[PDB]
Amino acid sequence: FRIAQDVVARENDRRASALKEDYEALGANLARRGVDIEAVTAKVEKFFVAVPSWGVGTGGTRFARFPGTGEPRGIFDKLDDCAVIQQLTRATPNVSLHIPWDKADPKELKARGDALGLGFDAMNSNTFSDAPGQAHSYKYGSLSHTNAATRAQAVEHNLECIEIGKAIGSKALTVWIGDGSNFPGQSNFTRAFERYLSAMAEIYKGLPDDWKLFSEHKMYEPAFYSTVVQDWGTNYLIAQTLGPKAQCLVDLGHHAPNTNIEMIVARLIQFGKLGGFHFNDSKYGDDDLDAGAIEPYRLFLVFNELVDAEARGVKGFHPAHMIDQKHNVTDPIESLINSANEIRRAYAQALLVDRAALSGYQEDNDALMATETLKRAYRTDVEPILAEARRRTGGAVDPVATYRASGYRARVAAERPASVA
Amino acid sequence: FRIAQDVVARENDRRASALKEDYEALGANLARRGVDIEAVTAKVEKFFVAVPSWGVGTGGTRFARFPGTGEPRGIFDKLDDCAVIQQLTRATPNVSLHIPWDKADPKELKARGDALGLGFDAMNSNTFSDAPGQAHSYKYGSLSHTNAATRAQAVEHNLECIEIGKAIGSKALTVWIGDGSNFPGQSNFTRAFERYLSAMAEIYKGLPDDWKLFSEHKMYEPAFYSTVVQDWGTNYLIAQTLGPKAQCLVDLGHHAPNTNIEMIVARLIQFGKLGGFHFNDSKYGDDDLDAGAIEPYRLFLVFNELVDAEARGVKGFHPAHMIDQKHNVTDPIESLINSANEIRRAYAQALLVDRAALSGYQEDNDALMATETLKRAYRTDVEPILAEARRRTGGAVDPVATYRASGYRARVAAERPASVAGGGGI
Amino acid sequence: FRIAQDVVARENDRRASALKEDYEALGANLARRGVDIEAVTAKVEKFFVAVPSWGVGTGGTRFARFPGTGEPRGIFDKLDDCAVIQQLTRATPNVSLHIPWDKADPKELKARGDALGLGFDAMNSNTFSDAPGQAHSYKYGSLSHTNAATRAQAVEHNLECIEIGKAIGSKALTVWIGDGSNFPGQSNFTRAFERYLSAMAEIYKGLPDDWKLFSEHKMYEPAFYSTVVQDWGTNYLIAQTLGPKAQCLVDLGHHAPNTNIEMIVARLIQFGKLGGFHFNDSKYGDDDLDAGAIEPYRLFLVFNELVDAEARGVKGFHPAHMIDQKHNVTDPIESLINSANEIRRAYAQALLVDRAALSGYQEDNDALMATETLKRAYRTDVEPILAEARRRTGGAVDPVATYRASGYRARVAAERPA
Amino acid sequence: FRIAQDVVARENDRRASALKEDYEALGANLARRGVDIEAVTAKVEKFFVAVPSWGVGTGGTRFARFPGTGEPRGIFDKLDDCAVIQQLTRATPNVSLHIPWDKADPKELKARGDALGLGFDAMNSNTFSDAPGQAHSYKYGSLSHTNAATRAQAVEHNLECIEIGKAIGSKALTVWIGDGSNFPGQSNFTRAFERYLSAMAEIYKGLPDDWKLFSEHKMYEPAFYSTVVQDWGTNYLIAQTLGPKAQCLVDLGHHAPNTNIEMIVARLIQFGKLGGFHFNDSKYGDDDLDAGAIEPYRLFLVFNELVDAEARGVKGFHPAHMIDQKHNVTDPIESLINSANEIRRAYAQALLVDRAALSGYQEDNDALMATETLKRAYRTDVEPILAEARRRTGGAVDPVATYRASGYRARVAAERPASV
Ligand SMILES: O=C(CO)[C@H](O)[C@H](O)[C@H](O)CO
Ligand SMILES: O=C(CO)[C@H](O)[C@H](O)[C@H](O)CO
Ligand SMILES: O=C(CO)[C@H](O)[C@H](O)[C@H](O)CO
Ligand SMILES: O=C(CO)[C@H](O)[C@H](O)[C@H](O)CO
Ligand SMILES: [Mn+2]
Ligand SMILES: [Mn+2]
Ligand SMILES: [Mn+2]
Ligand SMILES: [Mn+2]
Ligand SMILES: [Mn+2]
Ligand SMILES: [Mn+2]
Ligand SMILES: [Mn+2]
Ligand SMILES: [Mn+2]
Repeated sequence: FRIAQDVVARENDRRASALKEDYEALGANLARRGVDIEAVTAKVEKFFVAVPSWGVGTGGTRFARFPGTGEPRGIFDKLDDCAVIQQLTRATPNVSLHIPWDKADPKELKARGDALGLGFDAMNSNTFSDAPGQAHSYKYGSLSHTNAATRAQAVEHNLECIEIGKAIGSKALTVWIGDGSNFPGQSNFTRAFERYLSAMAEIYKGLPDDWKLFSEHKMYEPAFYSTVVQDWGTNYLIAQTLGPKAQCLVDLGHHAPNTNIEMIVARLIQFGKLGGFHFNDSKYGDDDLDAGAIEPYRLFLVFNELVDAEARGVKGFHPAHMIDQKHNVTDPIESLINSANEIRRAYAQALLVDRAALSGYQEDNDALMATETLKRAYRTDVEPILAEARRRTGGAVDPVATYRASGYRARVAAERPASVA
Repeated sequence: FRIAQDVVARENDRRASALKEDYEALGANLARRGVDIEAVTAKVEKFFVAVPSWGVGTGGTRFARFPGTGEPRGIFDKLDDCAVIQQLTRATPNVSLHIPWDKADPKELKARGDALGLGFDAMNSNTFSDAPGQAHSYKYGSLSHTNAATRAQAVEHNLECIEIGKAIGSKALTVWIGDGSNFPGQSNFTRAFERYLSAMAEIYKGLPDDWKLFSEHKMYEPAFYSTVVQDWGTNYLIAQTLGPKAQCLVDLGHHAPNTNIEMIVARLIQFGKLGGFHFNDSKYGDDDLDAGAIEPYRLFLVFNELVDAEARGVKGFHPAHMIDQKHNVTDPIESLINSANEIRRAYAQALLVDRAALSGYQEDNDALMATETLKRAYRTDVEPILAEARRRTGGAVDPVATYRASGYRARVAAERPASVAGGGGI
Repeated sequence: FRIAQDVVARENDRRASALKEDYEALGANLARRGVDIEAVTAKVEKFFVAVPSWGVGTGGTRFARFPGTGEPRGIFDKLDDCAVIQQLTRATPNVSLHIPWDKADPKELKARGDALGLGFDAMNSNTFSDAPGQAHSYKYGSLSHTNAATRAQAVEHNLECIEIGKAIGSKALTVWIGDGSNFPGQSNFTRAFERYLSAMAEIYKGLPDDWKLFSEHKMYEPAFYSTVVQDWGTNYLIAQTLGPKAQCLVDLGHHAPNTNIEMIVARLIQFGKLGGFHFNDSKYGDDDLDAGAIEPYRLFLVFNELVDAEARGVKGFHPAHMIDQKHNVTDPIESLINSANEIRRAYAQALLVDRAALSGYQEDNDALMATETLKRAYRTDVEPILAEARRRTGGAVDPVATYRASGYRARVAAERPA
Repeated sequence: FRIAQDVVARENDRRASALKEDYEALGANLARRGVDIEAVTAKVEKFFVAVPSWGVGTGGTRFARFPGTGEPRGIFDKLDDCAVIQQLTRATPNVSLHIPWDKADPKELKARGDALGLGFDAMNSNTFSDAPGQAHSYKYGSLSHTNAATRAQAVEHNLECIEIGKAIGSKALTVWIGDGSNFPGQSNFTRAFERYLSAMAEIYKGLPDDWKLFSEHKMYEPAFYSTVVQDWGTNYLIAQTLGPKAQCLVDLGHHAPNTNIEMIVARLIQFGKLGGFHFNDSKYGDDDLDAGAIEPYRLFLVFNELVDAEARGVKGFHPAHMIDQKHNVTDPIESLINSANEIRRAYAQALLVDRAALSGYQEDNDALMATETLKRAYRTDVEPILAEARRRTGGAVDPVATYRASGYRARVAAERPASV
């Protein structure tokens, strides 16, 4: 136990009275609305979202990085920190690894994971930066590079990621690359995309029978004029071209200003290509902020589409849920804790939507009552449900408060050497 | 001839000397660059783009409409005005009709067109507004409306557009609808799209063997929260689902801020679904401004993708080019003239790109020289080519100047009723 | 009483038990948080926002207008419909008039208002469209038009709006114009702005000393290349140049994509030029949608700045609140009702913010707890407070439910055949 | 000379015949339009834009940095490379320094600049990153940080930048900070701005009589929710509050999507607060791409406002021009060369605008001819003018071509060891 059980117990007991009052009051309100609070809590306690290993350490911008104390030394330290998030929120049992950042003996990774009660989600390849000893640089691209030898090198890297994933329990590979151009004319749009498709076809051939291959689109950054996998349209073309094992991953902050993201989610689901999500929030670009910290309603609307899929009886729909955030001005552990909480919050609210009533309002084109039906769910403070879900599963009623009371950050700050070069 | 031939001749002779000097200088410059100016002019002379019948009348916004003098009374006046654009620019031989706005006897329409030297491009259906005597309102949608009878009415309307088109020589139907929602929850995104696909399938069944069905995406307006055919991704799904006769139409001002539109064009070409274009310019939303008046380089970049495809000869590839603009503060005829000119300008510059050099710089990842290779073409003032193309094909060296010298606007102002200012409405 | 009192009473009694349960539950929760629910309800009951006369009728786009049944046929019908919004929500006692759309005998307008329990907020001038008999067209502008006679005509129109307002109790003039250009070069940015400033100075000269002059910025539409009063920066320059009675009006949907609007609010307050607001919501452009229907948190953050101004001790700050929306696919009355409700919702939530705790986290740079402090207020379902506030002041526990139960729309549909 | 004169001469001679033909042809075309090409060349040769010391090295993103060969390490190597840009384009005689990146003995810096034929433009302070041994971190801000000692440290740093500038010939200090918040509530907008204004007032007090203080606004990045100096509105409030020595700096890529930037320029000019520019191009955010590589017309429209201000003799008009770009996938020197070229290109085209005709069309509300009047100027290929201006003043007819023929990159690659 990364966090002493007596601390979790003490903090839960300190807040037990208030939780009881709030949960029971909410339960009565929901009952009057025809909703069984117990049914909602039972589903919420089962909702999981993968934590990014790269989000456990402090992030930075192209301008600067301002590390905090106790920054993780490597993947093992990162797993230890992820274990804290899982213990307290009980919503993050799986971790997303990024290669080569987290490269290590697969057996050892698996051993540490099992010891901490953690599993592993989709693997993430990295051909948007150069590792030492590469025969070819990814400066001008990777899977879509004009040089065949460079593309082959990128393909082999992705295959290595699959090998590592197979050994640790992963069942998918997420491919996000920076491939694109910064100047008009620099790249032939079609040829670059064709090169990418050929390279991905090779990676696809290396997928086990029960694995999925996720391609992640992004409008811009690092490329500032054009990006090969720039949007969901191109992403759909990728998934459809590659095969049934290939699907699309939607990262919330990767869309053009004002884009209706929840519709994109609906479209991909309709055509069976919604592989998963990379949750985060943003206001300007790919800000990678704590989920729901900027636009909580949008997060709810995305989950409204996810829950509607279940309501429409979509078969074989098991999208992967993952947090993809960077924490530049907060304790990464605290931000991941509250972000996972916010994701469960939006999910819980989506479960509250009276879809029988909503369907009627949609049929009759009663736009006002239709939107009010979504709002009645969204306006509901489901914090008591999230807190109770944590209580019953060994978590903390107030995760961040318990984390702070444990003195964990100071502890690891004394065990981990800060970077000096 | 809408414009007296002696006026066209007089205004051309007045500018012939300067044109000769500019054309010969550009010719020498292009020769030093290994380019034969005659080959470029020959292609420019053959580049055509359709003009919208609804574009020759003054447009407006939801706040007001400020009509000018000599506004067209109906489709016959509109065709007469479009004839001026074609006579002077020689780049707009075909007109795009919108139903029911341009409803009229098909035989009479065909007759006026043939007499004016105009043909007809894609028909445009209208299920984004209610017409008098209409049984079902399109307030909450049309092809994707929840009410079966309303969807059926919309389908029948589109089939009627096909029938009118068949009678006048049209070979395509462009479908743009406002269908969408203004509030979260109002529409079920998936069910609405399913209804749309089913309705379009019925329209597709009524398409002649040599016809095309174009669906046009738009991010927003009139719907302000969600739109059924919101972007090119959804548009691709539509075209792929319907069949080989269904393709996507790209309207420049219908994309999210900062979208790389030229890439969308390339992607659609790659997958054989680029049906055509709706040219215009914009800075904020679907502004429908004169093509190239705001971002001329973007227009060139779009044409760079078109010419690349036209270069490696993607056989059969014949996208339907059309101007889709609204003119709220200028003489519509003058704006359409200069807009058509700007479209030919971008095309001409794209033709100047050294494709071999560009390919070399792309393969070598010489980003700077690759971009400079495009700029060397774009920086070239091709006006002499555009002017000479017009001069030798019956047009005017300086179209707007000749239009003004003819006094055409004052002429039609005296032949048509005066207009009154009003509220919103296109 | 547009809505029968027995209907209001009936529908309130039907929901009285549930409200009592929810209100008491919330009261207990707030007490544990050191907040007295009664103090919040008292303030919510006094928060008012003006309703736009041009918003009670169905709106439309440049593509089409789809009227519903019982459409108001003029300003008098519009006042009758506005009376319904006020009676049920008790949050919209004042109506904003637009001239010449609402031209009618000022004396009669006032008489109708008094009879309906409605007052009048800021007057709105219209030099973005042409009226019959107008000597000069506003096609190429109004207050900033290159033609002196056209500018003078626009100034005179604004002065006429002031005279109408003085007769009905209005104390402010809001000026929003479409002036701008659709093409580079069409206008000389500086000269057009100089003309605008000179014309506005003439309006200011004729502004009563008990009135305020509000200028409203807008990034684009109807002008699609440049707009004279395009943003808050230009707006500030205008207000500062004209004088102390001139201030800036912030319409939520009039900003560039991703703009931090709440910061603009804070800036104008700091420099004493925040005249008021035009509430609405949007996702793409100036969509004019129901307030809070798209981005409810943003609305809360705007109110967080308004409440902080009070907490900071800002003096002489009494911004004019107005709803500026168009309703194209809903019953205008229902939309205005729920929009007024949403505005009070955001206000109530802003009042729940623990200012002392927030200040502490801000000074200590505890970003996570600072943001969580705002969320603790925002996540609170204040509907019971809004409902009780309405019940206590003569309104309805569930406004739209009561509205539908009354059959008012069907009633006016029958009274206003089309 | 960084580039051998015989190479410059040789590469000019091999392109002289074509230039002669193009310049004479453009001269005739302009003559038919009532314009004296020599008059345009005279103005173009006097247009200068400062090159950023931090621009000659290869840039990167938060994801990675892919250095090229012969990367300049330190201000001395950087000045050597900036010297090449000036020698070949003759449009960048001054360099913008950034402290502490370019820290070096002032006397030595000035001596090096003088020897290379380079001057120094506005100094740039850096309180958006932490330097080793720093007592207080700028993680949560600098000039507007909540902690007094931190603000004091930031103020002192800026005063140090002024001292360095005074020693080398600079006459201005540009202040761009990342100060802001990533979460609603994290900062109190007003209090943060008050702190910023008070701190800047202290910096203002340290300005020599003939110095200017430039504040640079930016919508976002590094702050992703709010930024203290977020737009030109706040920037204007800053300048007006601080005093006559304080003006606003407009960086093209620092505005919200679809913003009409040229109007912002016009507004600042009208109120005498246009301190200067940071030229670059962009398509999505603050991309820092080569000027004019994405939207050349927008660049021309900005220059149209600059030339109009001059035409009407606007009082107090004298903006400082600077390039602020990052080069991630090109040779930095080549990009700066062509960027400086694009800036002079837009300027030259703006000079071609028939101001009398334009004024007439504006007064008569002839929108179509007004816009065509701008287009007639913009459509003109002024490359011959730019090239001839360079040829007559010691520069290269085709700068990048001469640069590549010189083998300069390979030369410094041999003199400067790469990481690998
Ligand atoms: O979102 C992404 C890049 O912006 C990808 O998912 C990356 O792999 C991830 O963020 C780590 O950099
Ligand atoms: O672009 C469109 C609507 O914005 C469609 O093409 C219309 O049919 C056309 O613009 C006429 O309104
Ligand atoms: O917002 C506005 C125009 O976009 C102004 O407030 C108008 O006067 C109002 O909306 C009525 O059109
Ligand atoms: O533009 C800026 C930051 O985005 C400032 O001018 C910086 O000081 C400059 O770019 C160096 O990073
Ligand atoms: Mn991601
Ligand atoms: Mn990302
Ligand atoms: Mn169109
Ligand atoms: Mn359109
Ligand atoms: Mn408004
Ligand atoms: Mn508005
Ligand atoms: Mn800058
Ligand atoms: Mn910058």
